[PDB]
Amino acid sequence: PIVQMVHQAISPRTLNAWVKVVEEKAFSPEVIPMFSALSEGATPQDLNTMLNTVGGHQAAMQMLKETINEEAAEWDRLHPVHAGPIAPGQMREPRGSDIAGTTSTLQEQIGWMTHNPPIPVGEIYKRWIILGLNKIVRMYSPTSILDIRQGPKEPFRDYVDRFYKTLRAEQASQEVKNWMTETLLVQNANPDCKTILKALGPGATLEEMMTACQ
Amino acid sequence: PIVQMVHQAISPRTLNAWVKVVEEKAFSPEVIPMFSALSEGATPQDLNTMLNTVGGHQAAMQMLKETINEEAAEWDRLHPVHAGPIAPGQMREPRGSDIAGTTSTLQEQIGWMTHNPPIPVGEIYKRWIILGLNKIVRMYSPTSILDIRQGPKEPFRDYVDRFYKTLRAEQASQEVKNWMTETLLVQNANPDCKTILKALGPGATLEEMMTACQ
Amino acid sequence: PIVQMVHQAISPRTLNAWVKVVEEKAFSPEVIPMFSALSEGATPQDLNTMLNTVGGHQAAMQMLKETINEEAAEWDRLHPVHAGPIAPGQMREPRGSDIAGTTSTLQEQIGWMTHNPPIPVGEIYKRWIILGLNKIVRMYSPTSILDIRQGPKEPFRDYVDRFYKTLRAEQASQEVKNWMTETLLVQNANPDCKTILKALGPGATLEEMMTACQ
Amino acid sequence: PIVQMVHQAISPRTLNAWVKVVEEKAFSPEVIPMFSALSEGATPQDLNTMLNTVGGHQAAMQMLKETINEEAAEWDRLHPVHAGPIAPGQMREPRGSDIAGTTSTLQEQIGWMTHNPPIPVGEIYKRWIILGLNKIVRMYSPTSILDIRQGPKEPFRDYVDRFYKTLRAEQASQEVKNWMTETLLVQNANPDCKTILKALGPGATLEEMMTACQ
Amino acid sequence: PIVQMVHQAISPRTLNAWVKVVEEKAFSPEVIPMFSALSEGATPQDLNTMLNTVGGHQAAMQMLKETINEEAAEWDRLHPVHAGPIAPGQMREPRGSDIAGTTSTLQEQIGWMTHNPPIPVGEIYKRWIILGLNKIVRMYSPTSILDIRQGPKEPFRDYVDRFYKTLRAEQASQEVKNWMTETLLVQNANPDCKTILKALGPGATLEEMMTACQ
Amino acid sequence: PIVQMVHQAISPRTLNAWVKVVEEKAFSPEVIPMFSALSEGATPQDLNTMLNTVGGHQAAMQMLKETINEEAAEWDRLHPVHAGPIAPGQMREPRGSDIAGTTSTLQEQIGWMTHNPPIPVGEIYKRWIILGLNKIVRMYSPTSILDIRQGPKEPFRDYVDRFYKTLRAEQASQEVKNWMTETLLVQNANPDCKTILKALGPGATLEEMMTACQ
Amino acid sequence: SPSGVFTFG
Amino acid sequence: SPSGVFTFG
Amino acid sequence: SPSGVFTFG
Amino acid sequence: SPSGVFTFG
Amino acid sequence: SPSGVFTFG
Amino acid sequence: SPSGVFTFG
Ligand SMILES: [Cl-]
Ligand SMILES: [Cl-]
Ligand SMILES: [Cl-]
Ligand SMILES: [Cl-]
Ligand SMILES: [Cl-]
Ligand SMILES: [Cl-]
Ligand SMILES: [Cl-]
Ligand SMILES: [Cl-]
Ligand SMILES: [Cl-]
Ligand SMILES: [Cl-]
Ligand SMILES: [Cl-]
Ligand SMILES: [Cl-]
Repeated sequence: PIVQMVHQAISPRTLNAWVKVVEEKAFSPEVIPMFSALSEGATPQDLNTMLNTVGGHQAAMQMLKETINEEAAEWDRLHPVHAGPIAPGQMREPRGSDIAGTTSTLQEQIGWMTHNPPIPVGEIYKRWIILGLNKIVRMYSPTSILDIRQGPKEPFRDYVDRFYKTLRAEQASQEVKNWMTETLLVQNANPDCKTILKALGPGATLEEMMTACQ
Repeated sequence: PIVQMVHQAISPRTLNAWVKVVEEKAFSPEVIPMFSALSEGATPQDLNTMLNTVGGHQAAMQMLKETINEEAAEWDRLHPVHAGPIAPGQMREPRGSDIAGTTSTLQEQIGWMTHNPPIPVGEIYKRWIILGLNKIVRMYSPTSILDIRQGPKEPFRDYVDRFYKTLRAEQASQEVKNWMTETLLVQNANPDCKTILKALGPGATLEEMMTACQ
Repeated sequence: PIVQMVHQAISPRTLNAWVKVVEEKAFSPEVIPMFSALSEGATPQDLNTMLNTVGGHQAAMQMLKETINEEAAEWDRLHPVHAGPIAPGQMREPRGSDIAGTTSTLQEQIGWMTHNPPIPVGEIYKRWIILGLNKIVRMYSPTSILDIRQGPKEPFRDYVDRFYKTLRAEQASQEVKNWMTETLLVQNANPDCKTILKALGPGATLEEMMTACQ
Repeated sequence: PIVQMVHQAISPRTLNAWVKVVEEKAFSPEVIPMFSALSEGATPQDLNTMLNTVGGHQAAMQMLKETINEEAAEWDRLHPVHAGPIAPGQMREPRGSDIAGTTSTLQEQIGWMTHNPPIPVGEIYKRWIILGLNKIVRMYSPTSILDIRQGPKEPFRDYVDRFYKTLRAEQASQEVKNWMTETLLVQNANPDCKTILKALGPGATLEEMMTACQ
Repeated sequence: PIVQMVHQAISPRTLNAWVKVVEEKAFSPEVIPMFSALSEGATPQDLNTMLNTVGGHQAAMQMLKETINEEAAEWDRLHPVHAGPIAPGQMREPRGSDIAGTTSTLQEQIGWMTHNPPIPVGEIYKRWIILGLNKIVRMYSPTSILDIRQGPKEPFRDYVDRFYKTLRAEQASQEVKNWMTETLLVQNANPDCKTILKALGPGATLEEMMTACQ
Repeated sequence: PIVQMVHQAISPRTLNAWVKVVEEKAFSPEVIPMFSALSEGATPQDLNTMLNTVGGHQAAMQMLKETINEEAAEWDRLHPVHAGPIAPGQMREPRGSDIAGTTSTLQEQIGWMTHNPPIPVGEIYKRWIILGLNKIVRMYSPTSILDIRQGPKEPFRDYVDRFYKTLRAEQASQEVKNWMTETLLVQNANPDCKTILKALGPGATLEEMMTACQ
Repeated sequence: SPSGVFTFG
Repeated sequence: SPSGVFTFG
Repeated sequence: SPSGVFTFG
Repeated sequence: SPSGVFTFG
Repeated sequence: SPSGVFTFG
Repeated sequence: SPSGVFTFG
């Protein structure tokens, strides 16, 4: 990565940390923040390093490759190239392949990221990767929010835990999530807690609901 | 974080440390100082990083989200925005969403924290988070201070350990805690130790009590 | 801490190290040097961080709180406050609560420790804490030096190990420790080794005694 | 390695990391990126250090030695040496043996890498090594892409995982890989999923295929 | 410690390393180099830190205390103190207690070690400690070099291993060690190897002896 | 060590790494590169530190001591000393004992290594040590290259692994190793693979041989 | 398209 | 509102 | 010759 | 009051 | 004398 | 007095 600006190699325990995360948590939602946390200020070379070091899960890595290709082609479409020799006091504009680091050298990425004004190629590639990881996490969710129903002997806290776990997995827009929380959460509770939640009212906070069905 | 001022990424073993703390201790009181200790000088991006990397416990994380939203709306209420173009030698004032890092870039947070005079957005967001964690820890306490009573075969030291454990969990004000220590601690001891503590007097220190019922 | 002067956050493995020490060794004597070793140059905020992250043992932590309060009130008694506006080229004198870090900001502690001449608030608070830890370690010792007697089949080396273990636990003054070494050590040995130690003389070193009863 | 330019020794946990990777993953594809990730900015001395510390697998290490020798002889062929005393303000051009570090000192490699303009001997030797590792990984693959066929009870995701695992192992050119994906993947699926994939069309993405046979 | 000159605190894993060494190896010879290796450039405060953090073995730690006291009194005898106010451009000369760090502040030790010309108090105290550790290691050796005899079925290499293990434990002068190697090693071998070693000659190297009795 | 030039102490995990290597791998060939990798830029004091911290194997450590003594005496023979007072702007030339660090201070080694022009005492002592380790590794090899023969049911890859393992152990000159590879490898293969290797030809690469007997 | 899993980020 | 769990902080 | 295993690199 | 456990410190 | 175990070094 | 355990140091 490049930290405040000096450039360092990706540390061993960052690599081992990312490999261990992929091995342990597979494609749980929290894998995506951890990824983002293990790659702050990272160049495209570091991002490709993290992705290439993943063993197995080659179907998801192939889907991620396809997503990266789509985002690259879209970038090249929105940024047409202009012919002409590069001036001695300037540097070329990156293509879609240069953002991914496939056709760009390390010092070209450094020169892009440290220039005034800056061209944040690492963060662009990073948000492309995070898009692909979003598609993977959403696809690999085994459950649907419609099937999360509270058991007759189940405490309210565990039911809410399952509900917001699946909800985080589905990655719907905040309005749709608002509707699922406002309707399904109270709707799919067990009879007693459901009655109490109905008595609480439409605009109750989650804290009031949990302490009410406690 | 930003240490003396240079900016660094959140280290891998800080992440792994926080994840291990959440996995092991769940929402024990000491989780909150550890959190504060793992996030000194942290930007909002680092705080959101720590929160997002929590797997499971999504009910508590949702309550924490609600608390953060409330504190943000209150901040925006106490700080009304003024229209006008930002001067070349100044920078905009953050909203409630900028403190949480949802609508603020990393370099905007850095520019807020390193400016003269400083705007400590990381510590504001941090104290909001700590508020929410306080509500979570208080709610998840299984015991009440009224139910901590010394057994007939129980040594005094273990009884005091349980008592101040629950007391730390309840998070009442220092005056109420003073009353609970002054009344309940001696009140709920076993007959013999209770008599000895009565004979000690009203203004005895905890050391004198423990060495008296030793 | 503040090292040569730059200020850094308390490292993760320092925290984990202190937590592991408290979990493993409980309140053995060596816990106090380790504590001192894990908190060199530490600000009051770092010391309170280490203390707050202790789970369980809340009786000892409460006793430590009482000791810290006593030392703070004594400090405030010996240092009366003087009213008046703080000059632009000076800074206020800390109270007892500021030494403990309860009512002092981080940059106030840094400004106290780095000023010329220096006000070592971290070391004052540190020696208060070490006082409280001394009271805790002394109270939690299960043995007394009077009960350490050499067995008939016991080698001399193990007997000396037990003896100086309890001796280190009791924390008596060096003169009283000198008397316990000069009288009890030879007094409480088994008949044969006791006779040999009597034949050695009053001013023999521990090395000569161990190699004599070897 | 040499990072931004200062020169440091190869760290212990980088060594231990590489040894553990060779012990665990043997010659899986992901071993090559990990290698590249554990040797960024590394001098030839560091690369030879990583290779020499490998215990066992001496057949593969011998093949790697042969590949390195071939690439060195080719380099010396494309770069003929010119006789003449080295000027006081210049430095000699490296031979094939100097790139591998066998006949070049450490400060000669540093002087080659830090000079203006730079001679990247570490990256040349590194790409030679990566060539040899490519030959080793390709040779040690136990499977062929023609034998990866979906079972009657096998989910589509696992079949794709096996398929792209072997595909990554074979290291064929991107056009040949494109043909294998376009023909064999749909061709070798079980009857039902095969029919569905035929109905999808020739230009479907992997995501659409996996969500179709889900 | 103080490294090239900046002063740092003793690191956590240095402490944990020393504690683990004392727990594992007890008082084997190699404990002394490890100690010396874990305390390079260390101030007296760091040395006392390492010694104080040792749990158990209080007999050996007491002997070490006695040795340190003797060396301190000898130092004070060879360096008599001279009365007079300390000049503004000078600093006082340390006593025996200041070398051990018992009556000297941290910045006094730093001022002693960084002054021109330097007063190496850390290395003086360090060699005193190493003296005491030498007495402890020599005393705690269970074997004598006279009792190391080669078995009839024992290979020569293991016999030499035992022999030089005990030899390293005894810590005799190099001339006495030379005599023990020249006489006892060949003397105490089993009949066959003894005859072969006699046939080799008086001035054979250990390599020739081991490859002869191989 | 001394890295680019600043001097640091030998790190704890470098020590622990070297001790673990000696415990695990004993005197396998790869122990020597690891040693060299754990001691880059190391002063003689660091090298002696690594050697002294080895527990057990005292026969090999004694042989290593003898080799170091021989190389030292040879160095002193090739570099006769000249009497005369050391000039204020110069420094003395090291003897054989100064290279090993037995009679040279730390700052004398630093002054030797950082001087212009440099005197690389650490690398001289290092290559002496590596010589002794070469003699030890060669002596401790249990096998001979003449006894490595392919079994009737044994795959070719394992046979080559054994062969080049023993070959690396013997440490013969590159010409003798070339003859052993050219003659013994094909000579000692099982009948079928032997016939195929004969049919391949005299100048086949190892890759062609392994893929031929695959 | 998916909105992401960053609840607080 | 809760007062926190920082006993010494 | 082999093309490598760097899928994204 | 206790004298501490620092035997050498 | 032995040639060493550095195959690539 | 003992000579130490530093064989090479
Ligand atoms: Cl509940
Ligand atoms: Cl569920
Ligand atoms: Cl008690
Ligand atoms: Cl309880
Ligand atoms: Cl004994
Ligand atoms: Cl006892
Ligand atoms: Cl599937
Ligand atoms: Cl397969
Ligand atoms: Cl032998
Ligand atoms: Cl023995
Ligand atoms: Cl084979
Ligand atoms: Cl073999």
